[PDB]
Amino acid sequence: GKLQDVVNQNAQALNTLVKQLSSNFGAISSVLNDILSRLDPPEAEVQID
Amino acid sequence: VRQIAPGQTGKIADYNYKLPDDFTGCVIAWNSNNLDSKVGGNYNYLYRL
Repeated sequence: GKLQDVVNQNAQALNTLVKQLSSNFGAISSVLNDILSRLDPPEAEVQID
Repeated sequence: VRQIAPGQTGKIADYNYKLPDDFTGCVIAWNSNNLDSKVGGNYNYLYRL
């Protein structure tokens, strides 16, 4: 178990880092490309920021 | 006159001149009805279509 936790505390902590890319944090959309499609530059930056 | 501001979009900022997003300065406008308007219509000043 001691070694099994070393592997399991890394992959689990690595999956959640990638999984954080699908959240919004308050923006209109999580994916960056769809933000640029339907937003003008000066208002999309505050969403991207 | 509202169209003169950084980042906007319209019949002037798109084709006449665009203020940059990082623009610094001031914009001044005032009334000139008694001088720039004549009975019948003034066609002296053009714009782009």
